[PDB]
Amino acid sequence: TKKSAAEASKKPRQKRTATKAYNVTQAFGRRGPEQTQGNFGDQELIRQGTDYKHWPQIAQFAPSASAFFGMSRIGMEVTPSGTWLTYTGAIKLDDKDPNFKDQVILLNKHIDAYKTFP
Amino acid sequence: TKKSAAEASKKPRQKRTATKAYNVTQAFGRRGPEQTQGNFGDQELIRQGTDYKHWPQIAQFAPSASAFFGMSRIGMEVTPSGTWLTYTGAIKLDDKDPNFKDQVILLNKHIDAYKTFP
Repeated sequence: TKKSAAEASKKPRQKRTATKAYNVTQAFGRRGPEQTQGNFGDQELIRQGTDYKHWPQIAQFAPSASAFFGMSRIGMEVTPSGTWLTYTGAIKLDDKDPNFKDQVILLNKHIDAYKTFP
Repeated sequence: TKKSAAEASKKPRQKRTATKAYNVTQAFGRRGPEQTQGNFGDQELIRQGTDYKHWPQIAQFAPSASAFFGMSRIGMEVTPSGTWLTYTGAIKLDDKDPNFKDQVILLNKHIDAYKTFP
């Protein structure tokens, strides 16, 4: 029953789950500055994906499918590469959560982390 | 065991699941043009949420938590309303899926649908 990395890659990109065996770079591409690239994750999170120590503390901010379509600004664009469903939005952190300060520190660690990789 | 609408509202906004009993407007606010508002869903999808006939065909495009953090451009902004985790990205439709044409029609039905509500 244990899935191979190849089996994990069969999922459409938006449904993939990164792990140590099939990591963020492998599932989602290198981190970088371009619009088409993801910018989130330090070297530890990139190499570990959902096996990362603080994954549950990151995932608490990810939207359910209902919320993704409920909260976001959704669009459609046709380009040479194909037809794309575009999305933007924002998620409010709970500054009454006693973990607020740690959540900010955690998110900041990963945002644009690639800029200081050795 | 059946959850009340009040119980559904206890979830953080990004984790809510809209249904007929706790619908898109109730969970996620009115549709509209502002940056802070969602723009997706016709009257049927708004009133039904995940009970909508074509929900599975919409949800196939929503990201897993790993993909949401892997694919998107993530940021943090502090405003008067609080601290926000910002996100943008795009999801490619599979133009080899025999359902492609129907997926485009479906998404277009819901994008900015509020503009033609009676």
